[PDB]
Amino acid sequence: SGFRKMAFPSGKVEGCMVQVTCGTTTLNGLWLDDVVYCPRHVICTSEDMLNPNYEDLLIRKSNHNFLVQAGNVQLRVIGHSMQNCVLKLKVDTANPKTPKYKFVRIQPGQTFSVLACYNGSPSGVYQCAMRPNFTIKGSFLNGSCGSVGFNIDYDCVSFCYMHHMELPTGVHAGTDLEGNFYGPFVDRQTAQAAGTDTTITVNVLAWLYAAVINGDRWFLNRFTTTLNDFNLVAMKYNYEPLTQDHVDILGPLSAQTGIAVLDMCASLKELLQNGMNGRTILGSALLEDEFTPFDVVRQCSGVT
Amino acid sequence: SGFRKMAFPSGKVEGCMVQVTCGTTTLNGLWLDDVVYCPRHVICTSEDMLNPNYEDLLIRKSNHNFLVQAGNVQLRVIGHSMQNCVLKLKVDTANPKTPKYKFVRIQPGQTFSVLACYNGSPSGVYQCAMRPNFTIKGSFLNGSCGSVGFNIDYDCVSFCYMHHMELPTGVHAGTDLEGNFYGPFVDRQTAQAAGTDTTITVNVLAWLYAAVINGDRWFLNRFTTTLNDFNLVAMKYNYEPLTQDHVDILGPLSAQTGIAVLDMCASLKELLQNGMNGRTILGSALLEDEFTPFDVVRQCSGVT
Ligand SMILES: CS(=O)(=O)c1ccc(N2CCNCC2)cc1
Ligand SMILES: CS(=O)(=O)c1ccc(N2CCNCC2)cc1
Repeated sequence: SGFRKMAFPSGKVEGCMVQVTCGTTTLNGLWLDDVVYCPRHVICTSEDMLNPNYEDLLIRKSNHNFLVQAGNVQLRVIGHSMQNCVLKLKVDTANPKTPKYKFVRIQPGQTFSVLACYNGSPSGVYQCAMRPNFTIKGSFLNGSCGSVGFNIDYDCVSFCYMHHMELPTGVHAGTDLEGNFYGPFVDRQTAQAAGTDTTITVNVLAWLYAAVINGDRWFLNRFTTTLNDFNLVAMKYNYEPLTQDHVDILGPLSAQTGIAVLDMCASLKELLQNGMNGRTILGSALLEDEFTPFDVVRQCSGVT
Repeated sequence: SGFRKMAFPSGKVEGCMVQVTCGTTTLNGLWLDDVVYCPRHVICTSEDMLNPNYEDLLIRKSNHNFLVQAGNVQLRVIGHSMQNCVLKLKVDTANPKTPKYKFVRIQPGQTFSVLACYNGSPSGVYQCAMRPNFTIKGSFLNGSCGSVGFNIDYDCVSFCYMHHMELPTGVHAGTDLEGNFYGPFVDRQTAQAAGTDTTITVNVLAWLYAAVINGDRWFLNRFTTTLNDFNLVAMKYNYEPLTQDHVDILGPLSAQTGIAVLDMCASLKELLQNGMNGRTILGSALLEDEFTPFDVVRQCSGVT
């Protein structure tokens, strides 16, 4: 028993991290097969970031200007290309530690682990969620660009995020591994304000199910609600609307606990309206939304 | 910027996890050099756990009764011995993935990462603290025994914990890698109640410093206090007493932020007396105590 914010074991991704330097900029790259992926802003100086023309800046770069180092050994760059906001550096050596992998573009509400790196060296691993406004609340200092987000299914790593930017509000923006930003963000140092950071309702309900499974049951009430009634309260509290797809996804947690999804919605509704009253749920004084229903099932069953 | 509960990259420890089976029990082992370390309760049936005599149970076991599997390959056991509450299984093959390592016994308040494993397979990584009552609040299902806690200093892994027990209250107990339990706990299925789970004051202060560095400054007040005055309030709120050693340890955070340690103590004192008033600090509605001052410095500087 016990319920923790857990990240995937990072070993498979650690074997892919490399350091990429272009001029005076050093950031992280992801080495899979004979390609190194990194943010295209590696070619920008701090000055260029204010209004960069990436195609024009890239013309002044040749293969030998991209310095790729894996551990303390240099990789030979034999090609380079820009795909959206990522650069793909073809190297002459396939990464011997390349795991089975996929590139996936996640939806808001989905969680993933981030391996924060500096100079191609992993420093830490944490668990995140793609917010409904397409930002992530990460922990990234200068030099962390190119650090990646991923999920693991047994032995296959699905890479879903690459770190690019920090908005003026301290929240983070990045791309999938095809170089397309999540949300409306651009790799330019300009006014980019995030939209409403709503709460991921289906994730909160999943976490309330985890709480019940782990013994924290004080919040369970004698009420029920409907999807429409619940959603009126959810809109008022800046919670994402709950759909029948979400109810279907919570089905196994409902079955395991014997608590109908709409009953849990009514408990959540009273928690929103009454507050926690100084109490905690799974050691938290607020409603946690960075566990998906899949995460709750995985952690509560022990998927390796 | 941004501040996350971060675990160390788990790769170096993943390469050490093996599956140990003795009779009908399968749990995790840690393979370092030619020794596999695992909880000695691997020799117990669920019935034996009620009142086990480990020396007597171990007499009925031979080297060939301990089945050690690393990946899908079997290791040959050429010796076995009991050291406190851990079994050391000598194998004929040194782990080729053995990192540089130390065995350390941590003090309460110290944090570490746990690589939760099942059947010798890593399922997740999370960050923990040794509580002042010598329990840990982990996430461990049946089959997780033998999962380990560690800290990494560049390339050296300091193993500090091995999971053994879950108390009837759902909190966890375990040993250092010499087999000595943290706290008064024993590897027997009997009434073992934990003492007071007090808050790790020096860790809360470190985290308030992290909050200031990351822009969350609402809680800073116009007051100061003394160690003795602060400690009177800390005792009342079940917080650990703050010592001059703790003040010394917070010195670099005080220097970086320009906020004297005793001033931060006065802010913490008002947070204890007034509460959060529905506000959050670093996305938390309660005062976080599972970041040491060292962790705050490491995360805020980018140590890899
Ligand atoms: C606006 S920001 O803080 O997200 C940001 C600003 C600058 C950069 N650099 C790219 C690498 N070359 C140096 C400049 C990257 C991100
Ligand atoms: C009291 S408890 O839940 O912490 C616990 C109970 C039993 C066990 N087993 C050891 C391995 N063999 C089967 C029994 C381990 C821990």
